[PDB]
Amino acid sequence: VKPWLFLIKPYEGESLSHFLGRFRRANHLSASGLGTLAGIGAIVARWERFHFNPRPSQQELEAIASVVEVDAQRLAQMLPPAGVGMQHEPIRLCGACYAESPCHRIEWQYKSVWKCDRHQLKILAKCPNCQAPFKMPALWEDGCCHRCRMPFAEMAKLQKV
RNA sequence: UACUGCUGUAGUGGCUACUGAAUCACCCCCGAUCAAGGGGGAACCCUAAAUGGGUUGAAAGGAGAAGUCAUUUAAUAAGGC
Ligand SMILES: [Zn+2]
Ligand SMILES: [Zn+2]
Repeated sequence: VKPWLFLIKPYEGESLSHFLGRFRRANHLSASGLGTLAGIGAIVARWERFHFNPRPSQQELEAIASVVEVDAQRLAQMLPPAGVGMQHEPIRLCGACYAESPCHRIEWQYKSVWKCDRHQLKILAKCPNCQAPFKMPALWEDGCCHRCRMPFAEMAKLQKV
């Protein structure tokens, strides 16, 4: 037998925040706990809210790669590519893309993205029924608005075309 | 993708202008303050006594200029290049 963890395979276009949240919820860890295990401290707790004041470094991502067992390049593929500007707030979601695959796309957080290219829908910045801003992607235990308990996949037919 | 209203000077701040008091070193009065001192008293000592004269709290100085660090505050940003 060899040391192991509840590994999670990353999605396509998922966020670093959402992937780390899924990794934590499948390992019953905590942001401080994940950081301490990785060896980088509370920096992880920062990444879950997209505060990349000092962009996630190559070392700070290799240390994560050692723990979550995902290749460092595959890790960088959930951060915005070098030079692309993202908004850490508000957290934005497309209902149809969540119904297709239950994840949060880092591409939704780009400053330049307002339309889902494969759904032709104006992506959502707040819950379309109760105007409740979405939580951090790592905090999505499941696909529902916290205040109104409306499933994320449902919101697809409330969001405008 | 930004976010707003539910807000009365209402609370709390800042700035300017005119104003209230002290404007002193023992006390009081008149005066200047980019200049200015003048006068009038008290107490004590000396002095028998003479505004006779004296005393009526002490210290220290290397400045200018330019950067930098630190702390705090505030605005902005979601990295910055
Ligand atoms: Zn979509
Ligand atoms: Zn809601």
